[PDB]
Amino acid sequence: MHFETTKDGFTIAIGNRIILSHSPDKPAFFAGFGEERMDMYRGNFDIEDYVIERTALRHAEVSVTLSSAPGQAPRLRLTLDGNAIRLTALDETINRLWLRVVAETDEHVWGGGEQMSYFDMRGRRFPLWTSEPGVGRDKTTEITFKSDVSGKAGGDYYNTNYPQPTWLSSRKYALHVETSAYSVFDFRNGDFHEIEIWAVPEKIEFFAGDSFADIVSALSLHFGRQPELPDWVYNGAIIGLKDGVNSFARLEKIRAAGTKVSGLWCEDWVGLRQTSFGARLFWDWQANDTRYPHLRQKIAELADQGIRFLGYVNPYLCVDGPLFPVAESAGYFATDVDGKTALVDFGEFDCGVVDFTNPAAADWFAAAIIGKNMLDFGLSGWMADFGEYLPIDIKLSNGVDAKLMHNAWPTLWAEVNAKGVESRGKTGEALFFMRAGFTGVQAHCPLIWGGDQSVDFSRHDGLVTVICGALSSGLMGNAYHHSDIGGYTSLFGNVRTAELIMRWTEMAAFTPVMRTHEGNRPRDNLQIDQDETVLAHFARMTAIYVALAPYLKSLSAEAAKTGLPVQRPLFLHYENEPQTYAVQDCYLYGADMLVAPVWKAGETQRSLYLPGHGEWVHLWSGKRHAGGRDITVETPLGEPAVFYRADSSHHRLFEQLRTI
Ligand SMILES: O=S(=O)(O)C[C@H]1CNC[C@@H](O)[C@@H]1O
Ligand SMILES: [K+]
Repeated sequence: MHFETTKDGFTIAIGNRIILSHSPDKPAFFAGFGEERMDMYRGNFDIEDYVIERTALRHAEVSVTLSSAPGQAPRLRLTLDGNAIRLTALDETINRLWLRVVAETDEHVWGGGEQMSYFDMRGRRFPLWTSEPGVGRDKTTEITFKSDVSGKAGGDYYNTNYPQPTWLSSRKYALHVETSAYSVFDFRNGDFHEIEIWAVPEKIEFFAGDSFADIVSALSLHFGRQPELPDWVYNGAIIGLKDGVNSFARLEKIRAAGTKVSGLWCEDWVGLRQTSFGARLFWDWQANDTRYPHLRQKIAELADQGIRFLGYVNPYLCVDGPLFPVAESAGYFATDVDGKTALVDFGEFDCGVVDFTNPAAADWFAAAIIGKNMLDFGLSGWMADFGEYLPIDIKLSNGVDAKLMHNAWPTLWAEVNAKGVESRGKTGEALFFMRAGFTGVQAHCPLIWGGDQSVDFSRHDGLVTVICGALSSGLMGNAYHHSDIGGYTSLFGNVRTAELIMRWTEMAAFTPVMRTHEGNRPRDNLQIDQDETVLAHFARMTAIYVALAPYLKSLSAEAAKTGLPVQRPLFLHYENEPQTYAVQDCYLYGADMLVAPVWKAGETQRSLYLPGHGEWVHLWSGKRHAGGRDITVETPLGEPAVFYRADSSHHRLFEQLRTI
């Protein structure tokens, strides 16, 4: 950065780009004090602040100290240090800070973690607090209304399992706030962005470069990159079943249709806790002999067939399981204000929270559960779930306020998984996937999944939200994203259709990982093995995925070398084309393919903007289309709107896909 004096105050810039501007009349910082309410109900948060003070820091003295007015005691010190602005609270009573960053009227801003509704965040406000993302997520839909009424569970456009206080600006810089406190990105004003933080962050860090790609590279180096995808993934789809021993018979039927399979993922490897409300799992992280009486043998048999086995784990322990008394005896649970084990309500059962701030507890979970019970048992991967349910009234062994540990949790959890994996020498071979995140998850977690979508084509909780989650999380340095094929949440009569499964499968073939899921109510929802048309369509798309493996491998190698995500926004490679900047329902699958998933029912065609000044080749027909215009193509089931660059080095490969 470059600091510079002006008539009335100062500016801070990154090269050509003014970032902060301060004068008494147009101050950069405001400081104050609030009393928040943050009530948790089954991982949903009802958050409302009561602001008692918000006071402009109008007087700057030059390292810069800031006070409310001349002759008042300084409240904030700002120190420029390389690409960082370091902040020190001089008034210990501040628990609210607002920072204005200079903005241009037509500027776009992206990132914010994994955003599910809006990719370009301009014009709206985005609180950053990990939680349940919501069912429906749109106060105008009946699903959302019903979820709010029954369980405070509808959420809204800004809720996410993985927030992050980082943005990329169309002005060619990125900004990162180093804090785990609650924060908000307010992009509602034309002339400035405003950051609200419920703390004085240690620093704000900046990244700039001459391309957006270069900035994403630099961000990915800052947060940490992922290993390349393991070879075994490229064998096909990961088939999600939760049907006990019957899972194997159903897998055989799936394989008999020609489906290419890399793995069998059985989240019920620990037992099902079937309830009147849903087919839940038994949260005790060891193989269940009642549900899978020969599981060790079955894993070995599948391995001989070239199919891996994957499970399920989360960082909580159910009160009625055998691991709970072990963890409690050792003092490894978060505690309540009286020093007893704090129990969290997950609906049909209560759990303890393994306290990862206690190094012994974190080591125990990595060694006993990830190491012995999972990896040594023969798992090649798993869903590494949750991370969002830390309540703010719980006590942690490190003595740090739960208001600050809440957002840190997903990263601590990712690190426990990564340490277990590394302890067995399996980094880059074991594949675990997380839905929750925060700053730093990038370094530990090798694969994101989009969490729970409704089983529908809705705008704010259906298929299309996955694309937004992939694009946003990709710019934040998570190179690999995928989703549950066919979505997850079935409530209030909302159930899958054949069409939904097929469209979702079409997208998933052009992402790093194809994975199915029977969902929360398996017997109420269509599954890939239960309709012959769906199953044949699925098998065909898995053959397309396998044929594409050499190209996906090259993208994984690129991700390791340069940090660029596999699924990229159009603007990353077409910077001079304004119409690419807000597009969030299409992506570049590497530089050489363009994917425009169908995300509504009953569509026989798809319209999209084709970028560039060359030619794109339609994957299924071989017909050529000129870049630089809107086009419409036929998209019958099995033929998603996918194109490849005419000049691609992988053209011989892409030509073959037409034939399969
Ligand atoms: O029903 S359970 O809560 O036990 C398991 C679910 C948890 N969230 C993610 C889903 O994919 C799981 O099926
Ligand atoms: K959701």
